[PDB]
Amino acid sequence: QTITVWSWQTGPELQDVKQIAAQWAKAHGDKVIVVDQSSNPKGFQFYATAARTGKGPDVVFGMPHDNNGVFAEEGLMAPVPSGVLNTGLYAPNTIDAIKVNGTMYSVPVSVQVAAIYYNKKLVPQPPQTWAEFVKDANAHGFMYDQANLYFDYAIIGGYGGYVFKDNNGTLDPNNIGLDTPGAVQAYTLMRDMVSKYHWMTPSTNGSIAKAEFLAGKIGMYVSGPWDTADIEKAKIDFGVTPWPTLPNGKHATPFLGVITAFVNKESKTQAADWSLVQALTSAQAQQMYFRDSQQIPALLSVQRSSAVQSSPTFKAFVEQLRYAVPMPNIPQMQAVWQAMSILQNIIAGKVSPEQGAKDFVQNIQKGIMA
Ligand SMILES: OC[C@H]1O[C@H](O[C@H]2[C@H](O)[C@@H](O)[C@@H](O[C@H]3[C@H](O)[C@@H](O)[C@@H](O)O[C@@H]3CO)O[C@@H]2CO)[C@H](O)[C@@H](O)[C@@H]1O
Repeated sequence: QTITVWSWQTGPELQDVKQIAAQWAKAHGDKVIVVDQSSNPKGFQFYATAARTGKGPDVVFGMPHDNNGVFAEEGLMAPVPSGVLNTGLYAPNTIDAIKVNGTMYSVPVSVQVAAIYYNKKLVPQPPQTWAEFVKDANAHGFMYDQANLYFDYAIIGGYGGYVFKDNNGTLDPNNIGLDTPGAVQAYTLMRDMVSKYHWMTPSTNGSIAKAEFLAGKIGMYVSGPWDTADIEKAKIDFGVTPWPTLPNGKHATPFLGVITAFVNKESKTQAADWSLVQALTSAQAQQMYFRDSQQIPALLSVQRSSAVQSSPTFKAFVEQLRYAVPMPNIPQMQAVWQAMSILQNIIAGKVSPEQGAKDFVQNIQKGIMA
């Protein structure tokens, strides 16, 4: 009798999802319960853990697109019905992000590109070049989730590295670019931010950086709209700006992430499920999510709205979009996330950038047991 939605988005966006769900239930009669999985210890892949034993939700809301390759390969996702998605209403990369083996398996709700969040009280105007960045980082501090590939990939790609080679829109899982000479240069810079610039210590991570930023102790840190609520609560007069150009004069290449919503193949109420997904991902819903969290809408028409076009978050997004690399969504991407722990070793100076890079790729190539 009840439709269960698992949401990986929390805070104000979760409140909006609950509101929309309640309105939907009011018209349809079907009861709806929205569960917050954002802090679940098993992470995003918890959907697979649950669905593999037939204990998953009816609908999933707020799932980063890279995770869906696993879910789709295992047959845990209902293909999107014909006509539900109008590809012309999104940027090309946005729709490609929700396709697995050429089939659309989820609906785009938001698009994300990590950026530098800065404290205007400490840094009035944001740095754009590495030189300017060093000056501001030295003067007021800089920290981020340095050992997390999702964020530090911006540096890797900036030096020519890549995860899986993209050719003709298709990714080659065997052609990895995380150990190229360019990637090694990037890892060297990551280590340098600790050993040379002293902006961070080997223990610095995302949690610590966020805490320091909310306390007004550092002027810059790398984040996204998921922190909007907490930043405003801390009363930080924050700004958003693109990653600065790197020491090699090139632009950093942060990942492009697409937040998606989808239906469990095992759900007994597929038609109702897609109707609920439509309500949770409509232009109106996206307008709400933006107003309350600054999450950039996946729909181009909402991106072109006055509220979005005038925002600092969108300005940074549009400035980085051309350099953003969509996260791979093939199953092998999980092997990459699972082997990135070696980045910490490089940043701590326990292993050289060259050796660490080599082992990183070798570990990825071991793959994941089916
Ligand atoms: O680190 C490995 C991890 O990288 C990618 O995850 C990023 C998310 O795509 C991105 O949205 C953001 O996650 C935030 C949630 O969306 C938000 O609701 C709330 O829970 O805070 C999160 C920040 O901790 O950042 C993560 C990276 O930390 C990739 O999509 C994952 O599959 C992968 O495991």
